[PDB]
Amino acid sequence: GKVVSEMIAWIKSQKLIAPRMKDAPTFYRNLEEALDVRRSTQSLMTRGQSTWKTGDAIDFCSNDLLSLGLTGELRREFLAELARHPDFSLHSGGSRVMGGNYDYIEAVEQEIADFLGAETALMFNSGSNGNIAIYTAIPRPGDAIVYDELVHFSTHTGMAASLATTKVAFRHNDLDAFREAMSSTMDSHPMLQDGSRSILVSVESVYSMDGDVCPLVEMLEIAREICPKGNFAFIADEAHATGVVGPRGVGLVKLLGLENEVAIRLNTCGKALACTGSVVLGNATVRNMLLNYAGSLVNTTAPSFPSVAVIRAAYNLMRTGATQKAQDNIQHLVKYFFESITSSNIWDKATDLGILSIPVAEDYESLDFVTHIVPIWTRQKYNWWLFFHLQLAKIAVVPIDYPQVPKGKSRVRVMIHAGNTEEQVDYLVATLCDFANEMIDIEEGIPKAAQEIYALMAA
Amino acid sequence: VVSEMIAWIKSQKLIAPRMAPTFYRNLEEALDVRRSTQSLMTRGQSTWKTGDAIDFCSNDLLSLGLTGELRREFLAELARHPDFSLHSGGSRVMGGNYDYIEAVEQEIADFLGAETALMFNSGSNGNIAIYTAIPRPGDAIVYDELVHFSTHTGMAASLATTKVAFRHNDLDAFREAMSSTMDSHPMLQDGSRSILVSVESVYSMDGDVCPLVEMLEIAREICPKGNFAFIADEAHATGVVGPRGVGLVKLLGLENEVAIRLNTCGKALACTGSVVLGNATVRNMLLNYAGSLVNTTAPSFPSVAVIRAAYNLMRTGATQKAQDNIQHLVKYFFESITSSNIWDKATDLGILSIPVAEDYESLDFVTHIVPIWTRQKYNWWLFFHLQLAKIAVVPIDYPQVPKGKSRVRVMIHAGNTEEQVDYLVATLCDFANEMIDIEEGGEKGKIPKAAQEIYALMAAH
Ligand SMILES: C=C/C(=N\C=C1\C(COP(=O)(O)O)=CNC(C)=C1O)C(=O)O
Ligand SMILES: C=C/C(=N\C=C1\C(COP(=O)(O)O)=CNC(C)=C1O)C(=O)O
Repeated sequence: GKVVSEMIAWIKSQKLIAPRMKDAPTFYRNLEEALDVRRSTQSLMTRGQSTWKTGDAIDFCSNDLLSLGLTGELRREFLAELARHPDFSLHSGGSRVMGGNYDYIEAVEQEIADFLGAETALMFNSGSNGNIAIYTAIPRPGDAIVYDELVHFSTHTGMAASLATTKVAFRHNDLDAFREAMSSTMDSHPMLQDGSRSILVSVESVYSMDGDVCPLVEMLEIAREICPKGNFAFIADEAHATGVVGPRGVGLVKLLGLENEVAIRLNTCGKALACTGSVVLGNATVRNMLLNYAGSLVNTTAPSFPSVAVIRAAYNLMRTGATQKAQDNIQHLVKYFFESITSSNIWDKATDLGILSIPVAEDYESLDFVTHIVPIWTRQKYNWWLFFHLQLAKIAVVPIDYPQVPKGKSRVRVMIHAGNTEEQVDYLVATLCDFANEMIDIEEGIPKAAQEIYALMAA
Repeated sequence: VVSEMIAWIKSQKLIAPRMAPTFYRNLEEALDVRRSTQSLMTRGQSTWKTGDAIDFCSNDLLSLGLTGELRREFLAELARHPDFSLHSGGSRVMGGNYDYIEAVEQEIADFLGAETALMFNSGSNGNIAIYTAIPRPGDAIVYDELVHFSTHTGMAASLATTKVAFRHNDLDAFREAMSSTMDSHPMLQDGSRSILVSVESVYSMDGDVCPLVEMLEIAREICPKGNFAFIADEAHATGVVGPRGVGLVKLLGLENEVAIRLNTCGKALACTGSVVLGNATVRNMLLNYAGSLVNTTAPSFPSVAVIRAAYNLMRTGATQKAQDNIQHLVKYFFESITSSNIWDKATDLGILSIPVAEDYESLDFVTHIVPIWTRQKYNWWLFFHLQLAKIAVVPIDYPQVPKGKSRVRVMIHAGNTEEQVDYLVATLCDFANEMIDIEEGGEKGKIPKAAQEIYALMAAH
């Protein structure tokens, strides 16, 4: 219904356009050629995945992790906050370092810093812009940056525009690769050996595409061994930790008691906190560096009063414990899914033959917590078939494919939210087991859902 | 005013003497570079917000923030959507699209005469998306040297390997850049790649206006095959320029001649955000190739509702009186200052320079941006003089502008008054006479009175 119409519109958007542009102006011809590159791999994006918003599919795909958007709970606190300031000055006035600073945003920043165990907080209009500010303003000429290969797009962008001339990736979440990257970097830079410059380590506390967790404590001990003079600093992107991990949602750094061991933290508002924005946490030196050397921040308008107030409302709900039941339900639902799927009659065979692969589901019991992110893998030649199967079963997931990941690394990403139900998880597990069975049957002799999409294409 | 100045003074005191782990020591060393030129930024210029100084400083050009007019429409908009879904859901191309934001985009496009619109959280992000998604390999970009920081950043991250600046607002320089770029690229000569031209409608730190009609004629001359596209950054034009605030492009009837336009919400529209305007091909290019957009959360409902409210105020004519009042007040300032007894002498000697005030009468309209120059060695003294007179302005210095090109930026707002302009004119004339007097007295160590007070407070703390 809505699923089929969203899917027909998607199919039509992949039809090549350059053959109809032969007499158009050069400028538009060449843009439609560039769009045709993405169309030619059925990867052109247009209107996204929205069947869940109309209730026509289960939401196993959105970033509304605590369901604070879905329930209106954030909206009600946001409106309460605006009602406590009936004469509020909506407009900031300009740049945060020119006409745009004001008492309310500084007070809200300090509330958040205090709740999260940091000396200061600086507000941005997104997590992406916070990472841009960090890696353009913080690294010094002669510094080196050592980063997990799977840091966010905005970190890669920020590092590429950085003053630091040494940037080293290491294999994702691999402690031996981290040690080798640190060792090799320290040993090849005289200014790092003598301690006149620093190694900046960039990690995510929870990884957007894989759902695993940064071994922060272990990486800190390694950093101290390779850098006896202490000339290093960690930067932790907690986009997918805040609200989900730790008591009252303080995130992974505070949960591990590392708030004084991590120089820079980024906590964003676009996922569990159900709005937009972010704060960068650090001491006054870090904050003043951002205000003076992050060109991106200097040259943009400071947040309006409503944008600050909605962030305060999110933190209000967290700080007062109003989110703890939802945060706990994520844990329950995710483990509920792990137990159900790994207990299915087909789980062993499908994992053996490579038909299904859910790495976060392996050894989840040896974890102090699970995360809301469940990437699900099949054979690379089956990935669209898996998505089509879930889609036609009215389960909304996000397909992950080139250009978001390399060709041949495609998957689907299931997001488990606080407002999901055990019945929905039951339906997800059954639906997954159907797909696994259909493929096991085919290999021992096109799946039905793909047949259906391919029929729509032929139409 | 004094508390702001004291805090500013202390912030310039060198910290590295006390510095400490390597990481923090090197940071405060970098901060000390700014402190040593008394140019560290911290809390900005805010004395006007509490009424302790006149606002000749802020970007609240139509006074929609000051009057509460935007706030009231924004809250009425929210009340008309009592069950609104606050959270977008994710990225605009994944979980974060929804009907309300698509409808508000199209309403803004229709108001501005464009085919389609795409919403961003800022004008900066809009420019980042444009220059990272739109230029193709083999294209050239020809840009005014004074485009915005975000445009410089985006162009550096561009796939275009030819990028050519031209001298600010200079039609001869533009023609030279276009013709030399055409003359050296065979694929521009044969029409198979494009020249992208990047300008601002109204220039943030200079207040002059792009001669857009004249640039389009030159482009058509140099590119007879039509293989060019204009990109107009209208940050300082929406709300202030054109009938009902539609901006410069629409004022000139060039909606179909300028392929890409940026209209931002952080100035006259008194909030935050932007839209990029163009046809569906342009919009699809941003959605697919601007990684900054693909990898960020789509706007919340209130962020879209406050922008809708600002455009609804404009489209219902509720900003036209304020827009006309800016024009009156700026022209009133120009007539007053250029009528001052000391004007001719101060401008001849270079004690005062206000280029936008010369030949203002021959303009079809004026802008709110009034950059005021003195001698470079007096610019902080000028700011001190205004600040102590309880007049708030923004002091502009490197890195915002090149070394040796510092100035102060007055912004005129609909909410200002002729009496406030009178006091500004008088304060500027006092400053001019005092500095003329010092220069003629032959005592090279003599400090003006405002700067004396600042130096006294520095001596204390
Ligand atoms: C675009 C949504 C999204 N990813 C966003 C992240 C950001 C950007 O934050 P925002 O600009 O949206 O505020 C910074 N770091 C990390 C680790 C992220 O996952 C997702 O669907 O996972
Ligand atoms: C933020 C301060 C400000 N200038 C902002 C401009 C931007 C960025 O817009 P935002 O990111 O703030 O939305 C793009 N283009 C132009 C021409 C601008 O003047 C000013 O005080 O001049």
